[PDB]
Amino acid sequence: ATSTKKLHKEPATLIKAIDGDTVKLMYKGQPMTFRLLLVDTPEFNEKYGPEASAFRKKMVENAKKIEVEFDKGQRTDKYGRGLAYIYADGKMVNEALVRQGLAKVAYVYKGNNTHEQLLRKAEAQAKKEKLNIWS
Amino acid sequence: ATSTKKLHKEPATLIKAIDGDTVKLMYKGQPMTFRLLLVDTPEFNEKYGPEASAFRKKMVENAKKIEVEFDKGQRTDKYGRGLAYIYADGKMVNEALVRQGLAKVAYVYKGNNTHEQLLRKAEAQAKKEKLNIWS
Ligand SMILES: Cc1cn([C@H]2C[C@H](OP(=O)(O)O)[C@@H](COP(=O)(O)O)O2)c(=O)[nH]c1=O
Ligand SMILES: Cc1cn([C@H]2C[C@H](OP(=O)(O)O)[C@@H](COP(=O)(O)O)O2)c(=O)[nH]c1=O
Repeated sequence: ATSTKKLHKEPATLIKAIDGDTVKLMYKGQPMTFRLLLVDTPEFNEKYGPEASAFRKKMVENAKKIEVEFDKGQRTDKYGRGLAYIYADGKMVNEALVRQGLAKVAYVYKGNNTHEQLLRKAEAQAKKEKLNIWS
Repeated sequence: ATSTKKLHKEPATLIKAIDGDTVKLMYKGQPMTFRLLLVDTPEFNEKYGPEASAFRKKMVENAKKIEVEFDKGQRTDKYGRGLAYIYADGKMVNEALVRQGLAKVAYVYKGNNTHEQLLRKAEAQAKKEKLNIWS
């Protein structure tokens, strides 16, 4: 159609999927974006990115109980994301992503590194097993 | 497990699923939430809710080409949602929901009702076939 007297169709596309280490939840009555402490997944458009997103999604959305755990240091990054460890039925999403070789340990800063050694242990095991990013 | 001097876990929940007649898209370079003109699906937690949402998601997310089409009146509602007809490979999502008895024709206001007669014809057939909402 071209008539200026009628309606006009315009293109649209799908919004890009969220990366695996960004976790959006309902917290204290408000939607909130968390960035997982101590980890770095590939972005969705790079190799293992879709796998990291799908793994986080599966863990979080299948959970009976989700919890949020801030560390001792800064609570929010400069982008206004909550900096947390996130748990699904008692299993830490941050640790699981690293154990699966879907994220590397990263962003290890003073005061916000309580679970550092637990995560490095997961990474060493993922690497020993040549999983995903380590393959 | 008990020390109050270390970290604390807090509860969080999933953000509730979007209803079938809300659609989020990338449009002219930005994310935008649309509300489908002329239709009303059940909410996700009511009967046929999940079906309406799955039907829309399948239609939109499998499309080769998605289009949006504003009417002549109000472009956004009071919630900031774009009021549009949405097309998936040339088939209108608004019309299709109604045709399958997953939405009723509603919110029909003079000036934003270009496709009224189309949608009411779809509803009559859905009702005739006793489909879904009409069963
Ligand atoms: C995980 C984490 C990220 N960030 C910041 C560092 C990067 O911002 P800058 O690029 O401006 O330096 C960004 C990486 O997160 P993403 O991997 O989500 O993009 O988030 C922190 O500041 N603290 C943290 O604990
Ligand atoms: C479809 C549509 C809805 N709306 C408003 C009417 C309802 O708001 P109010 O109840 O506050 O009056 C609401 C229904 O949308 P939902 O079915 O998504 O909830 O959106 C419009 O204003 N114009 C429209 O064309």
